[PDB]
Amino acid sequence: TENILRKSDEEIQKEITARVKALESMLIEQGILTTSMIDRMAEIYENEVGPHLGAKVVVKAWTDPEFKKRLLADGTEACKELGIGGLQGEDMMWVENTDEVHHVVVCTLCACYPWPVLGLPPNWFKEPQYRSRVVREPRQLLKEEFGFEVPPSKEIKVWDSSSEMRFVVLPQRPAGTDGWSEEELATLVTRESMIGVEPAKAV
Amino acid sequence: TENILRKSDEEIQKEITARVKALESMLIEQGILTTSMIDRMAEIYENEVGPHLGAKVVVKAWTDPEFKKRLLADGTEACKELGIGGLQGEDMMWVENTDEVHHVVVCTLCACYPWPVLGLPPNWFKEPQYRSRVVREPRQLLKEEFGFEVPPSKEIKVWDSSSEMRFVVLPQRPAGTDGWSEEELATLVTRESMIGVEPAKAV
Amino acid sequence: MNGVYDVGGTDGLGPINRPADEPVFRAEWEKVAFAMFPATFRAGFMGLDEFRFGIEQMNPAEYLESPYYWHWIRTYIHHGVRTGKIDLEELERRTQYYRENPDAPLPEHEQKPELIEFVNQAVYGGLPASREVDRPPKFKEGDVVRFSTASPKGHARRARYVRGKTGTVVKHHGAYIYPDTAGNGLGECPEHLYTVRFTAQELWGPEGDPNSSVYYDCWEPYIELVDT
Amino acid sequence: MNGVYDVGGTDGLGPINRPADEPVFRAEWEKVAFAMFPATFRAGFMGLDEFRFGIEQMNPAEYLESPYYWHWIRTYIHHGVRTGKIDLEELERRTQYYRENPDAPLPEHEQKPELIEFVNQAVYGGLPASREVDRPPKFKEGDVVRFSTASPKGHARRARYVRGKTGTVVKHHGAYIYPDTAGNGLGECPEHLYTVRFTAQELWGPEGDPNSSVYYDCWEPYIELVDT
Repeated sequence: TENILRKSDEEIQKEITARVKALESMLIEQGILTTSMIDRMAEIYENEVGPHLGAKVVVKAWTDPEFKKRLLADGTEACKELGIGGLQGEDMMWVENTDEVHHVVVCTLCACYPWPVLGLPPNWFKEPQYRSRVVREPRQLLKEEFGFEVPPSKEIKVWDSSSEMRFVVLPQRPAGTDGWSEEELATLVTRESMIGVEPAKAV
Repeated sequence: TENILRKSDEEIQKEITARVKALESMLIEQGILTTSMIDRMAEIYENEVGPHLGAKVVVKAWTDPEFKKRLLADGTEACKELGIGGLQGEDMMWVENTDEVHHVVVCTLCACYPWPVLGLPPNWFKEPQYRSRVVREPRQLLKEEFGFEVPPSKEIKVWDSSSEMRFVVLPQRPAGTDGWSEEELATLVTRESMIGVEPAKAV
Repeated sequence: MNGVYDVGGTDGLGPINRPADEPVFRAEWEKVAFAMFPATFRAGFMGLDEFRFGIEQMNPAEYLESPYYWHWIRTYIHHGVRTGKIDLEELERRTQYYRENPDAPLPEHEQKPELIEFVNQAVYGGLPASREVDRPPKFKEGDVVRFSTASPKGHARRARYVRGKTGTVVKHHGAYIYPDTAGNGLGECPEHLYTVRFTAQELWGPEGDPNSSVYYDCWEPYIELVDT
Repeated sequence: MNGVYDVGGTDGLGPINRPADEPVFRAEWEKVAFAMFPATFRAGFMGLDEFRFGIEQMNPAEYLESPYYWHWIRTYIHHGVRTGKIDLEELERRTQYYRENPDAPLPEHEQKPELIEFVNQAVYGGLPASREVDRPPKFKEGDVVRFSTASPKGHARRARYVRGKTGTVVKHHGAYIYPDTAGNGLGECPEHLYTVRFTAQELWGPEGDPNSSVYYDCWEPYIELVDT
């Protein structure tokens, strides 16, 4: 929104940069931070951990009802079967979209998010507009923001992750995908669909 | 507080000025606003209506128990006796500080204030720091901000004026003022003392 | 609405900034913003409740740190465009003119005695909000009441720290203009007004002072009976 | 605390800004702020709950409109000074150096394999917060519970929109690090954790959807029994 008090995005970024570099130099001189330590964290979450990991679970549950049971009973343990887990998904609870229930996930208090299956959250998930409104007007918010129309008779359950428990939506498998390979089905699974803000891709 | 996002006070004032002048020019061309209309509003609240008006009521109640009764029963009517009243004090309720009760006044939702006896509020009364804290920690707030120590055993009643009713504190008359003239007593009555944030002046 | 302006009970806003003294108007522009209130009121831009709602729809970071009277400018523009009395593109073009020509003159205009008459009448007579109603008050002093949990998106005076809380009626004041209709363009629809007392422990849990109370004004539909 | 960060149910924050796509890290400084988390954690600047509390004490207007990872920088500095590990005057002097010499080199330093070992271990093994306790859970699925009305000034996970509200326990999760002690430097003091379901009409009054519910995680002391 417009704030007549607010510097330019350029002036903001330039100030932040000098401040981070100054703080970085002090932590370097303390011995607690290195360049290689910064690269490795950034490589992990740019190219290693991402929502492709979550899609693999989803298409496994879509195609393996016994795995789907184990996923919904203990999400951390089930994801461990595929070599998926770790920081910020140490406690995962997966919740299944049905014909009667739609699930959407938020962290109203900060920005918590299941890193091992979705990677770092997009900026809109961390910001005050989504976080403030989704607990209050989920049905209107899904239609206006994401064009996702949930019929008035279907229940919407909003999960506000206030603890270290991490909620992840298991989206409903799209109609018309009978017999699809796991690879082919994964193309339909999106970050948005495992947050609850969109269904899986159609067709 | 520091906000790395915030322009200079100079850059802010210069932008506000251009915007107000532009808006002013449009309202002038509409016929609804004039220079003399701006001067008159500003003269009234710079030099005509001010907290000196409230002090006159206070010293009247301090020295006239029957007036004090009428003030506490209907504040608008009582102030009308002294030729005091009007915009933003059309409904005044005066509340008496005692040995057992201390009163403090706030408008948590905006900035409402009894103009006909106090004039326009100081900036600290309109701002978020006073408004947010006084309803929550009045005793700590009066000591830290105003050096005003209310003993733990004395009750503090905070009046959040959410309606057009305007609350004004009647401060306790300072000890040592027996037989003082009304003029002399008024020197002890302050804006702060009729908000509840300070007692009347000592000595 | 549940806007940031509803700051009662908020933490972390910082210490009170209070100069040892300060002028009524800190700059010429402030006199202007101030005098623009009676001017837009008489022209039908808005009333008191509507005025407050415009400020409540401000960007929250700007509201929190801008000069107070800048809030007034925002609400003026809000209702100017709302009613169609203020054309934004013109306004923006003129702002850039006065950015670049800060000493340019204002439009030529005639002085209007009725606008002084208006000012004086309003300052000394007031704009009283009390109204007469055909219905008697529902409640009375000593009644234990509970504050509504409704969370309207439009204007109302339902501070979030009092909702769903229980207090005792302290005084009935008569009937007054009702913010929840007035502030939303829906007329006065006057309602009885009461002060209600809430203990700090009712408000803040164990973190409240055990010897302190908050007094809050409630229009009749805000409160329902607990005990008579 | 009752800080602005606790935004659930707030109105007037504006529409969601959502580019059609965006990179993980929008600028080099963001990679740095990010990697500084494991670095200060291992050095004992703070833990997870304490980290979040530093962000919660930010100036509210800045919090609301600054880049996300700038929040992280603030909390780093917060606990750096808190523990005495960060000398502010040095930090300010160096900031002005890098303002004026943005391409100057960083301090010479040796690479440390144990810090890579640390990173990898934390990313793939995690930092699990679950704990074992000698006490059994107080509550169980189907229990109707009421959320505490306490309003602590320190860190806790007591969103203001759920306080004093009634819901049904949905699942007990085991015992976990307790924010209200951990975030305030007072140790793990683990407590049983439960999800609790609150209908939207319980939360928002009549303005709530009649076919919608909010699920919220509560540590045992947050909730007391209404019905078993």
